[PDB]
Amino acid sequence: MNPPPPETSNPNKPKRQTNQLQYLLRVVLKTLWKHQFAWPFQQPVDAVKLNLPDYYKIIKTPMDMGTIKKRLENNYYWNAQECIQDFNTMFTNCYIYNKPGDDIVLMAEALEKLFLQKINELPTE
Ligand SMILES: COc1ccccc1S(=O)(=O)Nc1ccc2c3c(cc(N4CCN(C)CC4)nc13)C(=O)N2C
Repeated sequence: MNPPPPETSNPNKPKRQTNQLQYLLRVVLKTLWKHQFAWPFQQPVDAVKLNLPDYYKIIKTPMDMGTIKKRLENNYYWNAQECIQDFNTMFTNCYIYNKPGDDIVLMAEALEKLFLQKINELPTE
């Protein structure tokens, strides 16, 4: 069964638009989005559709690129490090729930290296 998806807007949370956050959306996210391995991560895990009834029994802080994309489109974040922590959560979630060598983990590991490649150098203020 599926918990509610993570929030993509929060009116009591202060918004911010930084050069780095614009970067994370326009180059980092949108390039990762197109990767041949991105598709499992473009939406919250649907534990019913994917027959992963134990996913949200194991994963207590779900995160996906679809959630990150909408948070970025809504200036949900205060700074880029907040966004980068969401990406890191998505990857570590995948490593927690699965085990080394699974196809999904091979996909996450590849995306993580592309992600770490692209955030090595961010714009400045
Ligand atoms: C088996 O399925 C897939 C395998 C590879 C790619 C895509 C699918 S998928 O699109 O069919 N399903 C999934 C989509 C998204 C996820 C998972 C994760 C683990 C996982 N499993 C690992 C194997 N195990 C026997 C079943 C559960 N499957 C999916 C997981 O961390 N994420 C975020």
